[PDB]
Amino acid sequence: PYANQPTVRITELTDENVKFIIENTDLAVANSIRRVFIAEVPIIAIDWVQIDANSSVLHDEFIAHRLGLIPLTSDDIVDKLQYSRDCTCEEFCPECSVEFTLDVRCNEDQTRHVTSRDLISNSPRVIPVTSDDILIVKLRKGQELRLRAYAKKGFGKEHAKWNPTAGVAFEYDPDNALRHTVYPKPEEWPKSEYSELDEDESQAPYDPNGKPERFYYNVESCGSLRPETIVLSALSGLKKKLSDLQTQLSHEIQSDV
Amino acid sequence: MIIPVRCFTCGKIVGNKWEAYLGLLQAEYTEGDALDALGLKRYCCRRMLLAHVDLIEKLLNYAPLEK
Amino acid sequence: SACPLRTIKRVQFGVLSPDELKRMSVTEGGIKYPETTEGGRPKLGGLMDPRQGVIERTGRCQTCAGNMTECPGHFGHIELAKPVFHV
Amino acid sequence: DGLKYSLATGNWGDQKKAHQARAGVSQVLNRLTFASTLSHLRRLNSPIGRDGKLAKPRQLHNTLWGMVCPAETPEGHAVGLVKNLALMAYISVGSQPS
Amino acid sequence: QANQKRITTPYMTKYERARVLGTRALQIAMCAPVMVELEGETDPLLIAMKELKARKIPIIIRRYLPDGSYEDWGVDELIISD
Amino acid sequence: MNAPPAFESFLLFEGEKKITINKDTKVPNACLFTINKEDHTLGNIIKSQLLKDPQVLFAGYKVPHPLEHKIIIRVQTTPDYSPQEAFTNAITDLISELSLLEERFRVAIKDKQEG
Amino acid sequence: TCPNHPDAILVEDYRAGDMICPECGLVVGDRVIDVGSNPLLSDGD
Amino acid sequence: FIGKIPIMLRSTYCLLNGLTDRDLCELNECPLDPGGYFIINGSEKVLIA
Amino acid sequence: SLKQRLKGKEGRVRGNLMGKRVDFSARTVITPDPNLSIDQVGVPRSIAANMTFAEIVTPFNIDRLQELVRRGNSQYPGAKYIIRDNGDRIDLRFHPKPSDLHLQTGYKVERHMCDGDIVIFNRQPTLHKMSMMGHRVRILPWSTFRLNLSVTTPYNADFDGDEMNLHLPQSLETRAEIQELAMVPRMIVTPQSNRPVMGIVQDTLTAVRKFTKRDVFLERGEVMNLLMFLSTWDGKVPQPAILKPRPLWTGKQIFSLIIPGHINCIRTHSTHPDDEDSGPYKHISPGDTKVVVENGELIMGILCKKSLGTSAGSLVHISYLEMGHDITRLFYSNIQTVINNWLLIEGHTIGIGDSIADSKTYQDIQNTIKKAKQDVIEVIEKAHNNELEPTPGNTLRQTFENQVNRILNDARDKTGSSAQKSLSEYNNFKSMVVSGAKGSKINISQVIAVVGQQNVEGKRIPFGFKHRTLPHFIKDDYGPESRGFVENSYLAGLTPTEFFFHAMGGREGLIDTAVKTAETGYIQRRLIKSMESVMVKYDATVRNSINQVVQLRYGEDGLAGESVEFQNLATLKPSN
Amino acid sequence: YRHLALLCDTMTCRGHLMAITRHGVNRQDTGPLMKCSFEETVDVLMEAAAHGESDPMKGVSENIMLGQLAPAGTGCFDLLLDAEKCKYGMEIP
Amino acid sequence: IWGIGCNP
Amino acid sequence: MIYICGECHTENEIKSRDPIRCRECGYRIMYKKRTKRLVVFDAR
Amino acid sequence: EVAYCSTYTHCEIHPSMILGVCASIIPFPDHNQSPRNTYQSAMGKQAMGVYITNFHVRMDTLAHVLYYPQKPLVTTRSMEYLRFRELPAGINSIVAIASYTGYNQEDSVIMNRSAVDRGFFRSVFYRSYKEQESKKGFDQEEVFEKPTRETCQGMRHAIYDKLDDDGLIAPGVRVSGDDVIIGKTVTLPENETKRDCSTFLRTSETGIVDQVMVTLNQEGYKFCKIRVRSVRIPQIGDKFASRHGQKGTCGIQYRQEDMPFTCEGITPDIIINPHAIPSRMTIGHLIECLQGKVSANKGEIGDATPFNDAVNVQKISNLLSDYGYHLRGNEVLYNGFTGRKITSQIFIGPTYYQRLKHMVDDKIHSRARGPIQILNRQPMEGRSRDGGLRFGEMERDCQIAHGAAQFLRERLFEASDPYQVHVCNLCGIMAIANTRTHTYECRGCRNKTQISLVRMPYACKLLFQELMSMSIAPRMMSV
RNA sequence: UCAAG
Ligand SMILES: CO[C@@H]1[C@H](O)[C@H](n2cnc3c(=O)nc(N)[nH]c32)O[C@H]1COP(=O)(O)OP(=O)(O)OP(=O)(O)O
Ligand SMILES: [Mg+2]
Ligand SMILES: [Zn+2]
Ligand SMILES: [Zn+2]
Ligand SMILES: [Zn+2]
Ligand SMILES: [Zn+2]
Ligand SMILES: [Zn+2]
Ligand SMILES: [Zn+2]
Repeated sequence: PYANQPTVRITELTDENVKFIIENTDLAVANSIRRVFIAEVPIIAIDWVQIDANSSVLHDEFIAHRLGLIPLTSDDIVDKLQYSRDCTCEEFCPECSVEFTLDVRCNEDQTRHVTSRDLISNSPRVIPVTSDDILIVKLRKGQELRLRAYAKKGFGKEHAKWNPTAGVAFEYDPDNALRHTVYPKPEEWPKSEYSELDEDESQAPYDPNGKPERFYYNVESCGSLRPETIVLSALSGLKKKLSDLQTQLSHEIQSDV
Repeated sequence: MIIPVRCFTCGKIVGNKWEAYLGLLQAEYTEGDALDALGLKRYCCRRMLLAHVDLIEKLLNYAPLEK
Repeated sequence: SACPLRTIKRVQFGVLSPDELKRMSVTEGGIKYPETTEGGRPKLGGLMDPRQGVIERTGRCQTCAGNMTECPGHFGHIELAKPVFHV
Repeated sequence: DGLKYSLATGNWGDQKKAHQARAGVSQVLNRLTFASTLSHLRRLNSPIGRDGKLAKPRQLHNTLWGMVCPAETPEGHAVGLVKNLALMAYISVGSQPS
Repeated sequence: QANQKRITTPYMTKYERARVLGTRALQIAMCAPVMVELEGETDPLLIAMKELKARKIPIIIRRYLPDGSYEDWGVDELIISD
Repeated sequence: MNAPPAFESFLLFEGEKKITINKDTKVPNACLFTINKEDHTLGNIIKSQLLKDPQVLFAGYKVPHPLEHKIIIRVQTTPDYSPQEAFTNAITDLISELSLLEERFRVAIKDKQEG
Repeated sequence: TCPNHPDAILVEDYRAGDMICPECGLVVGDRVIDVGSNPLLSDGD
Repeated sequence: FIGKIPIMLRSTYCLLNGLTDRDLCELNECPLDPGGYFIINGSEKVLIA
Repeated sequence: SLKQRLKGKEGRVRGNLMGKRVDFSARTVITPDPNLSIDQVGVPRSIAANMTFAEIVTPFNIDRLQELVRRGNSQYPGAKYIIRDNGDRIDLRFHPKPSDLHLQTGYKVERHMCDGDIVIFNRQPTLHKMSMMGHRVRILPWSTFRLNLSVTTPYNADFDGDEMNLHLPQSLETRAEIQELAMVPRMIVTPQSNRPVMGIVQDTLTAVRKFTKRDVFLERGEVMNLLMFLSTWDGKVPQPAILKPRPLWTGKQIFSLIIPGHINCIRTHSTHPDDEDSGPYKHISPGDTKVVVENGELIMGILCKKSLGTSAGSLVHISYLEMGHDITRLFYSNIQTVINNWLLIEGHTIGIGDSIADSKTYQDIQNTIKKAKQDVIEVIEKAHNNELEPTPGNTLRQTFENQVNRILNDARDKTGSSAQKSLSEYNNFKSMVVSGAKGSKINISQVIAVVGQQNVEGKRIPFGFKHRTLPHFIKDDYGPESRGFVENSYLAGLTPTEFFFHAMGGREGLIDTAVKTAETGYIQRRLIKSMESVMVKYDATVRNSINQVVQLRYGEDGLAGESVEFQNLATLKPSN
Repeated sequence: YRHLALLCDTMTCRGHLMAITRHGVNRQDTGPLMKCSFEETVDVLMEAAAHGESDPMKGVSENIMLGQLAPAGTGCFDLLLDAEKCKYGMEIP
Repeated sequence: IWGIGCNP
Repeated sequence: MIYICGECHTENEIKSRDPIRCRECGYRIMYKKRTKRLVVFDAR
Repeated sequence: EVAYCSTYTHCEIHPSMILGVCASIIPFPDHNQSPRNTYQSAMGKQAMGVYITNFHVRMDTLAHVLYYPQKPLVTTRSMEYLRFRELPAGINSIVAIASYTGYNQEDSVIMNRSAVDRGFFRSVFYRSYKEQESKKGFDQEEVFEKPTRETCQGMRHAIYDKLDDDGLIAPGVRVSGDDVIIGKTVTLPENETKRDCSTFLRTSETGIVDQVMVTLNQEGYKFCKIRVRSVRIPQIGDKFASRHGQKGTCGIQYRQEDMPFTCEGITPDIIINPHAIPSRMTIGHLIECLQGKVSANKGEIGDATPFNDAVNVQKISNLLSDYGYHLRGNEVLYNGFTGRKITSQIFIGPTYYQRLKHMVDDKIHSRARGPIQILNRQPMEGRSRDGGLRFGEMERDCQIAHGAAQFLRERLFEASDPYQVHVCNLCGIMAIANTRTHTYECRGCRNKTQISLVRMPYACKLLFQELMSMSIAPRMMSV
């Protein structure tokens, strides 16, 4: 009646990708970790825009949306930052937000490409993943865009702008042995990259005793967080959710009795 | 009208890759080769760059409302 | 309001008597004036008679204090010089 | 004023006389999509009344091969009574017979 | 009619049940006394349903025969259609 | 116009209890836990860990409606065991598993880099 | 003309179409907006 | 002077006839606009055949 | 003119008296919601806030209504107005004096519509009585009306832009009328055909067929999750059908818990072999057909449209006839919830792999078409030689068309049968056709084998040009391709001429739909007007308004149409 | 069969085949307002006025027009209060 | 679209 | 009360009940300038 | 060949040219059922996209422009001449044909909420309001100015703070429903000061002013056009359709975590019910998904000309087999909620989906004690006028069949047009009645005692009075 | 007049 002891092997580790294999774990835990990658890893992204002048062809809310989708480096400052709801100060302060300011005007005849590099942050740690560049808008001569934006901490359950990952690849039982998916014609299906079978055999023989284990992961990052940091923060955040549940449950249990 | 940041299906930033894609096409790369070189691997991401129509240049052809 | 509430149990249909039309109509002497406006707005003995119905959503018709809701309207009569077949 | 009135109202005739006027001509151009604009410009309207439910004018005819789109017709009370030209179809402008 | 020689159905019709429950509920909403003890029931319609189950609704149904006569069946006398 | 705000999915509004424990009258030693402002993430882990316990006879989770944000978890335990005890022990076990996984993932990171 | 408020300006309303006393909210006039409903050329014809 | 005839857009007698796409842009008219419609009383009307 | 005003539709007589625009009514797009019960409807919050139901203040409910008054219009569970004893209406939006907010018995607070408020739900056209049913209100946080999928069949509504009308009764008397006469559970069975109106539909039907197969075995946790969505569960886990080696429940075992009470029913699956009943294995059915439910437990059988659909003797019909309307409502909802949560584990799909068939089957279809074209050629040559003999009562042209159509139809059906033989068990077209959720054998045949003959006005494609169908064909060509036979399937793709002929056939279908709507509407209105006042009097005679006796007893036996059932006399047929 | 038989009985009740049309339905001696709701309208009203016809007000449509409770179901009977039963029982409020 | 006895 | 001009894009202040004509171009199609008050846009 | 015709005199340039403009955008038209091509021809006219490149200059009522139009991945050759690539209307979407949660049943569609957040099928709605300062009246002048409650005897309690001095709201100001876009005042002749003549925003527009223009119209009076912009994020009521006649609303929106995911991590943007395909027989949709997968992997836009004979399903399947996927396009999916593999393999591929103009926000209406008509004193008609829904004659027949006489009475009398009249007992004709004076008298009888109150719909009173004006006497007698 | 069922 106790938790299984999981293990991890990291097959690949790059700047934008982490491949790891979690073994001796339940399927529910592995899928929940995959889910927390997507929806519950906090990141800093723009959520407040005040546009002073917008002569571009794109309307103001278009520019606001594009700005929000721009990833911002949140490697270490996101843990320090507090949610805007938690902060005592009214609206936004340096402890609860990061201020970005953008001023661009096209006076040259050539079209001016407003890029993420033109976004200027008051805090050095949070930068728009620049150290090409994301194109916010293109400006004709005589067109000007000036705006002021504040970035808040949040996770992807609120909005996809706070989604740390690009694509989380989750796969278990690479050669179908628990028969969780029943192929009508086993031969036609392409073999998995993790499959251990020889070319002749399409599926592994059915194992009734076996249960899902040795889950394979591939986490890719947008550059907002280090791909290792996404996994570590997801594990820590899920642990925090469970601990909060335990505290509230203890309160209810004691109060009822 | 303009290349979308963050490919819809997965979320990979694809807004920085439009000008590079056009330049690779000018370099006589095939569209598939350009997509491979840019690092777009999943067909969801390749859809974004391959099927994008850049209307913002046509919109920029018009003179500005205020000079 | 003092009148008791009743539900119609029989509807009797008949041709209106000309004498009954004369008695029932609030307008007396008929509609003598084609114009609807006299004294500026109201034309007595005209098409828009204050006694016939409430006008302008704020006035009260002469016959009753309708206030544009209570008054059901009141009929008027035109005395044709020579009789005309009803179609 | 005569030309402007007939275009604006959609009634083909004079202002005083609407008895011989034909309604339904000169509709406002649809600008929901470029396809809608193009199809509105290339449109045919059969004069048969919509109220009549006789089905002969509505059915697709063999002679509409290549002249009128077989698929594009409004569905409802005007099935087959409004038609769209095919892509290559060209209506004749007219010439003298001399 | 006389109380004897009642020819209508002993069972309460569905329309009678609907109108009796609605009318009794409207009366209960207007602070009419409730025959049945309520077990924390505040909605008037539910209290009317409880009364109907207990057959304590103080309404007598007058059923008009097509010949013009009427037969007065009390709600208690009628067998509930349920 | 009737769209709910995005923060409503995870933020408890004032006066809302994260966990409410209501016993089940139908069967002995069964309790029905209602978790507010939570989704399949927490529910599936808790149900799985409960199912691993030999003394837990029944364990399941249900989202009553996807548009609303609530989890209902039914736990039935054998006599000499309490459903609330099983819930607490499940949470402790999940926390232990996650902590061990964090330590081993950090070690793997350190080994992969410069090694 | 709110009966309890001598010389009270009644605010017009568009939702139900009535004039309402702003200090007490009494509806004076129930549905008295309804719909609420060339003079230059020639004259009356 | 005997009156005024409405002009269908981009026909031979319209101002937009024989104009390069840059010139159409300078007049704030789309190069891809098909034409074939009258602007009567400020609204574009199409004569259904 | 006065006569013009009164006479026409939308005049005073009909457009303003028989029907009229009404207050307390709302309309918006409808979208699905499997989680809502049959009687529940999901109302948006704005619609719920605008619509108000006046509540009389009683000593019982004075506190609750006082809280609602305090909340006001802005907060959603609030009160828009207060109606005093004098009839004075205090709009709470504009500032009411704190004295005005105080409530006493007899005041009427107009609260916003809340969960559990009975409403009437309508979809035009209102063809039958089931098109207006009383629904309980559940407020959900989006701007579309949400109704359960089973309730779509009475309304004839699908969620492709449809809309429905919501009417809120404003009095306790009319609310009770709706509650006890027109609620959805009360109108499960129609008196028109003494069949249930509503049945399991779409994903739930397709998945109930798969769930009830002999193959389906469920492990412990899956059974836990499925039982979680069963509302009437006793809390006791059924003993697994396979105790060892590993405890494994069966789909029928779980569905038996859904079945209400103790219901006995015997039905046959769609694929039931005809010879099975006579031969051995009649009771131990080899194909797991012959659905039998004993003591409310599914002993055997694969559920399908026949067992759980809208037909006489269905499991739902027997539930309504035996258990009652409330338990049947729970039955519908529980089937949907449990089966839809199992479908997450199993899943359903449609792909090109379903349309494609084996190479041998394609060759067989091609050979059938080849020999059919040869037979049509032989008939044509016989007609040209005048060897053909006219069928009695028919001209030679008519009999030639008859014989050619017979040959083409036989080839079409044979190719369709070959395609249907090719289908595997895993084929999803076959899953949906066998379950009865959607599609037909004809659609499979057209998808895989042969689209078929295109007929317009009951004949092959006519000679629109002079003596030829299209300019591409030769004059006086009565062959199969020329006159409209589409040899290719949809998957294979139609040749251009076949595309045009197929367009002609589809146009005929569209025109028929458009015409039938109007003509049927007129017929229905005339029937209703002729028979509107006829009713069963307390003499149980059926009399009109004039009191003339139409029938001495209703239906000649004085019984209602919903309670009756099909039965066999069993004394009539046997010999002496 | 009940629904078919009822239509057949209404059409053949009078002894002459009554078509479900304006002619057959309106010729039957129903109330003038009920005839007015179906097709002919104003002409029916004019004829009824000429001959001094009286509307019995027993029809459903006639009662619907005047806003009264219809004689249909839930309107067939008239409920009366039972004083003796009101006295009996526990009058808690 | 099927045959003469079926549908168009 | 500053109107931008369509033809020459030069702001001209126009008083109430004054003809709508841009000085320096004569064009009669004016646009009102963007308001000074600022609107918060959620990037969402 | 085997001799059929040896006297051909002309040849077709290409058979696909029989189709028109709207039917030419359909990919693989020959693989669909004919009514479905007909339906797509109508649906394509209602799709959203950039209608014209000069849309910023144009001030049109009801203009919708999509944020990120994309050209089809599977396109017809004849689309190039239609300029569909230049001005596309729709977005290629990863579509899974599966039954996930039952919210895609019937024709509804499950959409990815994370994709919607990233800009998927987002649009802008521009509405233009025109007003003209008319001085044509002899003593009436409709001057543009900001109305003042004290100065103007006629006014409304909606917000007037937005209006500037000119009476026109400045661009960039948010406007909620029932706000004053334009303020206009008609000088009132003093027969013996001001009847308000402002224009008010359509309810629930909730937009930001984009452009405000002041000109002189054809008549020479001052003309003002105001364009209001409203972004429209897709909701669970909006209507989405493919190019193969499959239309449906959005059943529900699931986030990327909840949506089913492939092993690569690709989650469908749109999930459509498998039950739509078989009855409708739109196989062109399936072939378009297969060709779209092949095109996205290969990097070349797929060719879907109607009649090709060089493009077959088998060839597309082999091409897809080269790129590492199942040849028929099926993919193994994992359940988002639990992570278990779905036993059936779901058919996933990119498909061009369109967004139609019909949206739930424009189609939602609720009425409760609103304004009434003048002639009938019945509720108004239409969403703009806060009109109630009509309780038609078919509806009343249904209610009669129910036996719900009192609900029928409420709906047809009490909810719509309640009214009271006074009728003489001696003669059925209505009688004059002064409630305030408390004197009730009947003309023609010289009788005051015998008068009875009758409750009837106002429409019935109007009917009886119109009968009386035709000399018919509808004598309603209580006896 | 044009769409929505
Ligand atoms: C199924 O029947 C309905 C109803 O009868 C109602 N309805 C629709 N139009 C009318 C009309 O003009 N007049 C009247 N009286 N009723 C009307 O609509 C019918 C079907 O029409 P459709 O055949 O287009 O439905 P798809 O099969 O097309 O559904 P997809 O796959 O798009 O969701
Ligand atoms: Mg539909
Ligand atoms: Zn702060
Ligand atoms: Zn991607
Ligand atoms: Zn009066
Ligand atoms: Zn007051
Ligand atoms: Zn200028
Ligand atoms: Zn009198």
